[PDB]
Amino acid sequence: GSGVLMVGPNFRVGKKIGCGNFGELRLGKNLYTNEYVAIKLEPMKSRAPQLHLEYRFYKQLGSGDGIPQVYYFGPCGKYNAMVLELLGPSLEDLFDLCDRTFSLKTVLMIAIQLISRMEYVHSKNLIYRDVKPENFLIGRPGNKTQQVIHIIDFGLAKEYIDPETKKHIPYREHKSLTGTARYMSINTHLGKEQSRRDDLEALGHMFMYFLRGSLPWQGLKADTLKERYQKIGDTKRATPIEVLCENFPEMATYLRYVRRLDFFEKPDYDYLRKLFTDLFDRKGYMFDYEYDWIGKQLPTPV
Ligand SMILES: COc1cnc(COc2ccc(F)c(F)c2)cc1-c1cc2c([nH]1)CCNC2=O
Repeated sequence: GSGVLMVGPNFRVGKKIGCGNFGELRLGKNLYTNEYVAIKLEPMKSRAPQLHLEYRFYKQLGSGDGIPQVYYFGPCGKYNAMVLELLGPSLEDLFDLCDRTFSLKTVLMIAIQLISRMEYVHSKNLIYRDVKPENFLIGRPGNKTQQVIHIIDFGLAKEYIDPETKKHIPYREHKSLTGTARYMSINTHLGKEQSRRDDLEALGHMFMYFLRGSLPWQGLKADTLKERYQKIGDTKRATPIEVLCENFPEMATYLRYVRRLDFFEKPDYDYLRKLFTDLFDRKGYMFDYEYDWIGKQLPTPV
């Protein structure tokens, strides 16, 4: 017939964008509004579905600061598709663009926003569980949120507050490891159920990754994922916070605070934000959204 893929009544499906995926993320256009969007695709033949309830997570998160807007969820040929707001490049893309190292001012502007971002997710009874530079995207040049750090991909998310009982999920171990090893909390490595603290510790590992240029357990390889996970975990436990965060006292304080959080414990997000805003003010920085990548040549979907 037409040979063109449509999602819903108005979404024309475009070229696939980004790296990785393998066809799962495509540029799209809302023909009714003449606006571009991002379209996430999942083969209806999938072994491990995630799309539909991620969509539900996007709904639960509702409209929120730094949360991409979701417009549609529906069948598209042999895929299920989720149409959402198109954003800009990820922190990982930007990191490469900035020669794999961010200034403290940039990391703090990022950290302050992400603690709030994670607190928001947590306020909706969800724990993220997929912290990494690739899942944090800036907005688009012009759609006035380009300086806002957004959080995407809630495929590994989980409700940590049982909706009926209204109780925190029970503690338990023997959870299989799947997340990204480089940033995961030490407890995640131990096979323990993840909770709020774990999202915050992963953020800490990522902040240090940005500040140092790399993490000390980063190049560990093994004959089995399980073994790699075990080596990385061993090195994380074997690297003293004071050493990992040398030259960044606030980061060391942030990190050991979260590392010491109890499984059920609500993090003191205000306390964590203040560690960074006080530092920010002390260094004489001004929160003006002028990241290290500002002025560089940024990548694009279109
Ligand atoms: C909110 O959904 C998105 C919205 N906008 C963009 C930006 O697309 C770009 C592509 C190339 C550019 F060079 C670029 F600058 C931007 C990306 C996403 C996105 C969502 C997901 C992923 N990516 C990969 C993993 N799982 C996801 O759920």
